[PDB]
Amino acid sequence: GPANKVRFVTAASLFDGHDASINIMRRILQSQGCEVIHLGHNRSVQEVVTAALQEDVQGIAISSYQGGHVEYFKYMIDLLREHGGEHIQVFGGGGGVIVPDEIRELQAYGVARIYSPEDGQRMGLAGMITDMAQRCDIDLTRYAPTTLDTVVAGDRRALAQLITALENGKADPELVSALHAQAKAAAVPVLGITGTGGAGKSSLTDELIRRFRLDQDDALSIAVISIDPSRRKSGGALLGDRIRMNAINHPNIFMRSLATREAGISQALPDVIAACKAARFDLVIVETSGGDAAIVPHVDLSLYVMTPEFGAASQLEKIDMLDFADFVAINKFDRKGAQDAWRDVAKQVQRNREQWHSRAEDMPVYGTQASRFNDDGVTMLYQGLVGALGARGMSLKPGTLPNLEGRISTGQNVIVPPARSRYLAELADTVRAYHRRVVAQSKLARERQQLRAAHDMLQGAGHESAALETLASERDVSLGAVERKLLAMWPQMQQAYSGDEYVEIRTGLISTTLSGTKIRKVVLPRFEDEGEILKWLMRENVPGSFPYTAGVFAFKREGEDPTRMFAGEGDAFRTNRRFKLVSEGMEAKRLSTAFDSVTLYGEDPHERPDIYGKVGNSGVSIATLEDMKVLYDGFDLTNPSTSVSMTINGPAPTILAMFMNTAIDQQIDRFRADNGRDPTADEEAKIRAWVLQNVRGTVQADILKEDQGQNTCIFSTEFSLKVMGDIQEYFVHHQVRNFYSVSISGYHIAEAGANPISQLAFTLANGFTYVEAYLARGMHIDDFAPNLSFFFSNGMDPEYSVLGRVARRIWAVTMRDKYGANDRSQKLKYHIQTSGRSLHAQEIDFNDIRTTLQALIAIYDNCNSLHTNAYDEAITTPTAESVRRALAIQLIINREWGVAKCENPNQGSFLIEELTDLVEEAVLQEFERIAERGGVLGAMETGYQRGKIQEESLYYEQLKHDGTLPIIGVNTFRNPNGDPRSSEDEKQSQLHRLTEFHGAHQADAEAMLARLRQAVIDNRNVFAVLMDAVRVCSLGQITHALFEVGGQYRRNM
Ligand SMILES: CCCC(=O)SCCNC(=O)CCNC(=O)[C@H](O)C(C)(C)COP(=O)(O)OP(=O)(O)OC[C@H]1O[C@@H](n2cnc3c(N)ncnc32)[C@H](O)[C@@H]1OP(=O)(O)O
Repeated sequence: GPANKVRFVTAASLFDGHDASINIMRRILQSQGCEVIHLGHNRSVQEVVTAALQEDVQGIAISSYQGGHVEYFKYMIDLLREHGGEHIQVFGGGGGVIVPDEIRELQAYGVARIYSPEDGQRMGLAGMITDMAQRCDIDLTRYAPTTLDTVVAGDRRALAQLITALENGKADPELVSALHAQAKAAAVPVLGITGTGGAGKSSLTDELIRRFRLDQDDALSIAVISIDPSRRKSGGALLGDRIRMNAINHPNIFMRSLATREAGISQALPDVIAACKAARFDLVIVETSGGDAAIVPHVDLSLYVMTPEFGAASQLEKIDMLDFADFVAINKFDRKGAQDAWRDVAKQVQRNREQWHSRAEDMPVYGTQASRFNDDGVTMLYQGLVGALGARGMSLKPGTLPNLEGRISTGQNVIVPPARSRYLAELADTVRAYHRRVVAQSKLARERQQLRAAHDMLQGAGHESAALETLASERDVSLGAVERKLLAMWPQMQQAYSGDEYVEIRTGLISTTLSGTKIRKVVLPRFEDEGEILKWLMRENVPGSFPYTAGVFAFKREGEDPTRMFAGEGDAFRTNRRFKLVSEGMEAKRLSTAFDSVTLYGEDPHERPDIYGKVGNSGVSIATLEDMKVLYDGFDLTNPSTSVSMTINGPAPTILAMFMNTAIDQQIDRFRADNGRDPTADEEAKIRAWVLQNVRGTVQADILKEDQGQNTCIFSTEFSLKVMGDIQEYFVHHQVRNFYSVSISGYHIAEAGANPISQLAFTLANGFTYVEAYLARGMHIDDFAPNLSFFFSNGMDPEYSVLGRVARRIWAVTMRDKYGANDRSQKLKYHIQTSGRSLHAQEIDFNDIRTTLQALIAIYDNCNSLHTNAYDEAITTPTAESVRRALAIQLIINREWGVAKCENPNQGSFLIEELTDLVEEAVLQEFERIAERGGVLGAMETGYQRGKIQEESLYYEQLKHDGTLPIIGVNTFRNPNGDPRSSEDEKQSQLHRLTEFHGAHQADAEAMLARLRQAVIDNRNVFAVLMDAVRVCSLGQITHALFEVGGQYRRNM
């Protein structure tokens, strides 16, 4: 532990989701005795600086892995000098993105240190943190004011420094007494908010502060004192209440996180409060963790916060806080037994107050749900607090908020009903039951054949025993209806695949080799045993037949390969050229779009250094519908041989609306060109409706994965799911049957370290959650199931070879048995991308070897779409030459490779069938573990997924570093000889195209945006409005509109 109390503010830069490294740095800082105010990811400079200034820290640690770091730090250094924080030292992350010329530049600008990857290897990760902590080991109490004149005047930076003095007991004794004297005469209300651990203390507080801002039109000056007993023996702590605060980013709001001993509230808080009271605030809010009623004698009003899980009704007779609390908030009122929790608590408070002459429903016990946007429950609690604070001497304007009455929150958008909690377990039983039938029916089919076989052998010998036939006849009825038809069609099935054509229409079955050998596309088994035949027909039928283990289609398509390559760079014009380069000479126009971090967060490009640096870098910059049209110019989106994939999650409904309008306008253009006249009202509507049906493509939009470790979500999970459903409803209404609403991904999960079994199980579980959610909404299974794309990562692990086939069978069986859906719904279609986790910077030429083997098993196992990574993936975005080597891997396997001429080469293999069985079972067991945690959503409350992933990640690293798990070129066979974005004009282009778009729709802008908000308030279809909104509004405008009526995502520690 250092001399002074070293405080830090840590965060990831704006639009930066790579918050994996900064969460490691804040651990080492914490362990070395530093109080860390962690801000999480996606933090603007204006945010980080405001935090640093209010907390009054010695140092700031910022990680930047999305680029644009130079403009970012320059902004922060500038903004810190302007608002009295030049003594605060800014540090750069361990990102190897920043070249030496930029490190030297920024350090010369004002940045304390930027640690090069060279410094990482030399000093060590703990070494860099130790250096950074020692630099910030300075006393900040000397910068504190000596007169209250500054603080009382309204200076918040002076207040922040004054507190640093008061907290360290280095303030003048005469100054302190004069401070309390000022506070006593100030007469300002102090609300205390205490509660049990993990009850939503900060979440509810933030929402309550938001209530204050909305109700009083940001007229109130609120100071927030967060108290966390994390301060260990080393002196280090973690102050993570600020990360959950979204409504504090405003000049009238001030927040200070205090780290107190885990044993003993020190005599510092009543001073800190007095300081805020003297700073002429309107209201001081003080919150604590796990409830400790050591805050009661220091506040005017106390608020006990709890969850419905309090145990038996007798436990409430032990809680001292229920005897003092002026208000009680039962937060997370969406949980089970919340209703009974309310009556138990309300009765207990009535008993404690001995108010038998009152109604239990009148008690200050509120059922709140801070997680739900604009929750009336929270508002009801707020209405109560105001009346209490108002009577206790506080000036308040008449409220603008709906002054509704009641005590409990009025329900919520129930995603997965508690009755369907065990849905994953039910599916596990569904599959296992199918297998037990396979075993039983197989034995029946075997015996039936054995009897009639032995019966015929007796007639050839002479003596006959018809008693054998009596037993065989019993087997005929014992065998199921579908099982019997399977064996019946088997000889006929063999004749079909026997010929050279699959005879109406015909299809080639045989590809003749260079030697003259005939290679059958689909090779059928040669089993004599009818038990084996039935067993095979039920467990792994031919491609295109239930359970579609070897594929969902009969034969691989001649027109389109599974090839679909990831692209996206600079502005729409540049990517449009890269799209043509990849699909050069191919009838199969299969595009895969990647957006820049600015677009991925639903923002418009802007001059501000925060955003400007990010524009165009690492993905195409798409801000308006015009940009979208340029992106796919020339390409016929409605053409049957053209599918367009696009990677977007948060802003997915808006981007999809743009893509739809683009595809529609392409045909309106093609009509005005072919006829020379614009289509009439009836002609246009006929065209528009046709486009929606026949348009092919896929948008990712996996929201549940964004809270699984990616951390790139901008909207509240509940809101996104509502709009997600709005899209899926829209697809149904207009018969959009060629577009996939959500590409349920598991790639990001795998990159995080998850082994194949975990990746597959979680992804399927997530997919099943989306299914359960839509069913609870009221959609039919055959309406949304055929619109479900999947996304997996292929690594080197054995389980990857049988991943796709397992995913297909688990889906096909459950969809037919559990949900009773049609054939089109039982067919799981997925996209496989080779693993980037297996691609290393050490010996990059080896990566093509790994990417080949992964591509092979993907193609072997009849994947629906394949992306191949470049050999220099660990260093930069795929270059021009390097994207050809990636594309050649697919071309060589599909065209040159002989075994690939056969479309079911996996089938029959003893290894494949065993691995298929093993992996399938392992997934089912994982389904069960998640089910007994409340389903996927319930498990995410515990952070079960994120936890397991982080575990398996470290187990991989524990073996890779050790040498147990060999990696060629990395931990073995190391090389003796080998020791070791976006044009400025393009950024200006996007800015000009934006302001040009904005001026062109200035009249219809606000009108459309207001309509969009009202559609959320009136609980209408959001996507339906977006289909009109994107034609007069930009991405940023639409996103910001929804922020006001859908709320922003709240960060998790
Ligand atoms: C670090 C960041 C990494 C990332 O995020 S990368 C993610 C990017 N996303 C992707 O690469 C893939 C996107 N998803 C997709 O392309 C699709 O969802 C999918 C299902 C994988 C592929 O779709 P498509 O290739 O267009 O084909 P499809 O399965 O939708 O079906 C099209 C219709 O055409 C027909 N068809 C195509 N191939 C056939 C065949 N072999 N046999 C018989 N019929 C066939 C068929 O009619 C089918 O429609 P339907 O099955 O009758 O409803």
